[PDB]
Amino acid sequence: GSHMNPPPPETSNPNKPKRQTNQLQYLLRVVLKTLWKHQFAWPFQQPVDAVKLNLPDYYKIIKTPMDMGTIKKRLENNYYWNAQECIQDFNTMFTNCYIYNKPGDDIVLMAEALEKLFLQKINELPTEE
Ligand SMILES: OCCn1cc(Br)cn1
Repeated sequence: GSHMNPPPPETSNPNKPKRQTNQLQYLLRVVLKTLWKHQFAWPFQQPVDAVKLNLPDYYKIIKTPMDMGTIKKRLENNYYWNAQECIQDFNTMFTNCYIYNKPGDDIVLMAEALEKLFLQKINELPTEE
């Protein structure tokens, strides 16, 4: 894409130790599956393209970007060592939205709907075997 967008977050690195856990399997098969297909998912399914959206200040304000497209790749490509890393990526994505946008903007209402579902699913994250 454009040189004026930053490179996306890392999704592949052979030097980083990887593991499959039952919790990470739940994050892919239950949590991401649930949020990905939601009516309000589409703004979150890829990195924010600040050029196409005409938001030249976006990456001046958001220095820790994350999106569900990146999380999906991280889960599908077994990038994580634990569930906490992935949960943190979801929380970063929601906080980016809340920091950049005004309360009650449509995108914030959309994030809030996804977050409510996320919270319900994380409350049922299974005990690690
Ligand atoms: O200011 C950073 C580069 N940039 C320009 C537009 Br439009 C979007 N990103």
